Amino acid sequence: RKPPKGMFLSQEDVEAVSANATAATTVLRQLDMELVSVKRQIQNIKQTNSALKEKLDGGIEPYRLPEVIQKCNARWTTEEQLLAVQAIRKYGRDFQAISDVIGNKSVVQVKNFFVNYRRRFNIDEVLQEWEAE
Amino acid sequence: PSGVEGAAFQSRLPHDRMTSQEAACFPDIISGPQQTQKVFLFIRNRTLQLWLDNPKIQLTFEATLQQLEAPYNSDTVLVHRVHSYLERHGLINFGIYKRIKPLPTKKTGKVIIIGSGVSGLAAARQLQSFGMDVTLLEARDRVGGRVATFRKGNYVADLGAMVVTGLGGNPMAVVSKQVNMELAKIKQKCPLYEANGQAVPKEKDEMVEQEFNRLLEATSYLSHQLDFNVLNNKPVSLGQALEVVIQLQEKHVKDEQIEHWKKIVKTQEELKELLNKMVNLKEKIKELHQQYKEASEVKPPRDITAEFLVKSKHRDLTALCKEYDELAETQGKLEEKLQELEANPPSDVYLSSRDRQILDWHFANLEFANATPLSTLSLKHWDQDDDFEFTGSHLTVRNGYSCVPVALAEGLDIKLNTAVRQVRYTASGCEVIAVNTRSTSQTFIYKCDAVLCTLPLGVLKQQPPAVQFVPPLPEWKTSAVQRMGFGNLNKVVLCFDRVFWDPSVNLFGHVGSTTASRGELFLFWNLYKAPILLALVAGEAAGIMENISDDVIVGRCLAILKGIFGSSAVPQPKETVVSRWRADPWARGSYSYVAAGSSGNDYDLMAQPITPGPSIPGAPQPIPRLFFAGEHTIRNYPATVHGALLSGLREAGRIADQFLGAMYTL
Ligand SMILES: COC(=O)c1cccc([C@@H]2C[C@@H](O)N3c4cc(C)c(C)cc4N(C[C@H](O)[C@H](O)[C@H](O)COP(=O)(O)OP(=O)(O)OC[C@H]4O[C@@H](n5cnc6c(N)ncnc65)[C@H](O)[C@@H]4O)C4=NC(=O)NC(=O)[C@@]423)c1
Repeated sequence: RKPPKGMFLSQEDVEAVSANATAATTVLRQLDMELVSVKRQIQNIKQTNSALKEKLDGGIEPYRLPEVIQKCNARWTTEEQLLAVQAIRKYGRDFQAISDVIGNKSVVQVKNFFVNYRRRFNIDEVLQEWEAE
Repeated sequence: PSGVEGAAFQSRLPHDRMTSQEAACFPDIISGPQQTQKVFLFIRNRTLQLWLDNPKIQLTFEATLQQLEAPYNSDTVLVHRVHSYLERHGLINFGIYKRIKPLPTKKTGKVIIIGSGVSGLAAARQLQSFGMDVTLLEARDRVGGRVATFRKGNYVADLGAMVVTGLGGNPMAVVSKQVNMELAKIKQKCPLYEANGQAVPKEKDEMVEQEFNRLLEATSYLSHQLDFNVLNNKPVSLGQALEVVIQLQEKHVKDEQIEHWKKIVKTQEELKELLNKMVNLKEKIKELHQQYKEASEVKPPRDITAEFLVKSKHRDLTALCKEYDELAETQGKLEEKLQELEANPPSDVYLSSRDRQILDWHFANLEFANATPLSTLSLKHWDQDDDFEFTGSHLTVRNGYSCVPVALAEGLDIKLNTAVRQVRYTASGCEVIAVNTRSTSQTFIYKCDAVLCTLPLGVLKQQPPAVQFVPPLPEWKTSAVQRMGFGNLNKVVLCFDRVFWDPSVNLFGHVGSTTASRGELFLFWNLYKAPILLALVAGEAAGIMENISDDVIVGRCLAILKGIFGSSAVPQPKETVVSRWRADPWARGSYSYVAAGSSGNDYDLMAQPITPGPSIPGAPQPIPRLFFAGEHTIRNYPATVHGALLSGLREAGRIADQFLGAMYTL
C-alpha cells in the first residue's frame, strides 16, 4: 500500500521528473535557485533587523517614571472632581485611565461617579464632545 | 521441514497439494475424492523420502512397495504408477547411482544431444537410463560448458560456476551426496575498502547498505503500486527506476530545506514588523516624556487644568511603557524561537560523493548477481524467480566444480571437438551436420529421431548464425531469443606463494572511483585451500575489460591489492588466468537475465519443442523432433547450474514420454 518510510514517491512527482530527458535536472535546478533566493532574503532581513535592533539601544529605562503606591480613598474633593470631568473629556468611557489619572478613585467609583454627579457636572455633554474627536 | 513432508520440500513440491504436472498424469486422482488424493500424496512423499535418504543406489518399484505400509501399499498399481512418474521426471534415480537392474541390452530410439554442459549431461544420463541410444556433440575439448575449472599444480579455481546457492530444496544437494564434493560454507562478512586503500567505517557501511535495500524496495513500489512500467513507449528498466527514485529523494531533501528556511524568513519578518513597531513606540515615548517634563516645570500651585496635564501625561506615558514592555517580552520569544530553528537544520545532502560511491558498490553487486548492467534488467520482472530461492548457506566447491560434470559424463558417448554447424529436422527424423574444431574440413553427419539442443542462449543469439536450423526456427521461438537477455561477467584468478589477506574472511570488496567502473575488479574471493584470490568483473566493466591484455588486468588487481595490504605484502602472482566469456564462441556470454521488455514467460517459450511440417502434404501431423534445454529454458531457476540440470531432467522426461510412451497415465 505504502512506500518504505522516508522515501517520497507521489504520483504527481514521478511524472514531473520523467516528462523529458533533463526534466529531472531542471526541477532540481529550480529548487537550488529557489533556495539561494530565500537564503539571501534571510541575510537581508537579518541585517535590516540588525539596524532596527540597534536604534532601540538602552530601551526606555531613561524615560520611565516611578510607581505611585497610593492607598485608595473614598471621598471626592473638588480637586479630584475637577480632574475627573477633564479626564472624561479626554478618555471618553475608558474608566481605567480615569482611575489612573485621579489616582485615588477605583473604576467602580469612577463609574459610580458617572451617576452621582451626572447632572451637576453635565457629564452628558462632556461625553458627547469626546465622541466629536 | 522434516518427515515425508521434508522430502516434498527438498523436491520443490507442495506436500499437501498436487502439482499441475501431476494433474496431467493422474487426472483420475485429482478429479476424484479428496481421500485418494491424500493417499497419492503420501505415496509420492514416501517414495521421494526413500530416494533422498539414500541416493547412492537405484530405488526400484519393488524396494518402494516393500517399505510402504498399509493401507498405502494396498493398491500396487497406484504405487507402481506413482513410482514410474517419479522415475521418468527425474525426481528419483537421477544423477550417479548404482543400478540394481542393469540396462536393457537393446536400445530404443536414437537422440542427438547438442552440448555437454550440465543440462546436456543430465538429459544424456536420464535418456541412457531409460534405454535410449544417446550421443552428445561438444564443440569444446572438455565437458562442463560454463562449469569450467582451472587446474595446475595444487591450484584449483573455477572460472565459471563457483557457488551452490543453498541446499534447501536444491537438486545439487542430492548430487553432492553422490560425488565427492568438498562443500565449504561461505562466511557472509564482507569488508569494503575505498579506492584510497582503507576500510569503510562500520557506521558508514550500514547506512549505505540499508539505503541500498531501501532503494530496491522503492523501485518495487513504483513497479507494483504506481504501474511505472512504460516510458516513451519503452519498457522501464531497473536502472531507470533507481535513478528516478534517487532523484526523488534528492528532490525531497531540497523541498525540505526550502520549507525550513521559509520558516525562518516568516519568523524574521514577524520580528521585522515588531521591531518597527517598537522603534515607533520608543519615539512617542521620547516626546511624551519631554512633554511631561515640561509640564512638571510649571511649579505649583497650579490651576486644575495644569495639574490635569501632569497627571494625564503621566498616565499616558505609563500606558505606552506598559505596551513597550509587552513587545519586549514578545520580542524575546521570537529571538529565542529563531535560535531553535537555526539550530535544528535538516540534512544538506541526500548522499555525499563518498556515500554515493559506496552505494555504487552495492549496485555492482546486483550487476554481478544478474550479470548485466541494471539499465538492461526489466523493472517489473528482473526478480521474478525470488520465490523459489533455496534455504541455507551458500557454499563453494573447494575441489573444483568441474568434478560434477566430469562425474556425470562417466558412461556416455561424447564426441569432443565436434562443432554442430547445422540442424535438419523433418517429419521422419533429424540429421545434425558437425565439423571438427581442430580441422574444419572434416565433416560429420548424425541421423537421429530427436535432437536435444542445449546451445547457450548467446550462441542461439549469434548473428550471423553459428548454427543453422533447417527449416528455420519459427518466429515465436526466434523472438523469445531476441527478447531475452544474455549477460556477462568475468573472473581474474590470482595465484600466489603465500596468504597475505585475512584468512577468516572469504570475500572483500573494493570501492570504485566512478560510477562507470563500479564493476571493475569490485570484489575478491578467498575460497580455496591453496593461496588463490579471485576477482570479479561485473556490470559494464565486464564487456570492456575483455579488450585489455591479461597483464594490464593483473596489474590493476595488484595495485588494488597493494592499496589494501601495503606494497611489501603483495608478491607477484605465480599463475594468472582471465576469463573472457563474451568472446568465448561456445558461450557468447555468461548467463541469462530477464531483459527489460522480456518476462519469465519467454523462458517457457524457450522450452517448447519444435514439431516439423509433414513431408507429404495431407500426411498426419508429426511428432516433435527438436527439444531445448539449458539454463535459459527453466523459468523458475534460470542462470544457475541447478536450473540447467533441472531442465536436462525435464527434457529427458518429455522425450522419453514421446518416444517410449508413458504407461503411468492410464
Ligand atoms: C538469479 O540467479 C543467478 O543468476 C545466480 C544465482 C547464484 C549464483 C550464480 C552464479 C554466478 C556465478 O558465480 N556463477 C557463474 C559464473 C560464470 C562466470 C558463469 C559463466 C556462469 C555461472 N553460473 C551459471 C552456470 O554456470 C550455467 O548457467 C550453467 O552451467 C549452464 O549450463 P548449460 O545450460 O548446460 O550450458 P553450457 O553452456 O554449460 O553447456 C553448453 C554446451 O554447448 C556447447 N556448445 C556451444 N556451441 C556448440 C556448438 N556449435 N556445437 C557443439 N557444442 C556447442 C558448449 O561447448 C557447452 O559444452 C552460475 N550458476 C551457478 O549456479 N553458480 C554460480 O556460481 C554462478 C547465478
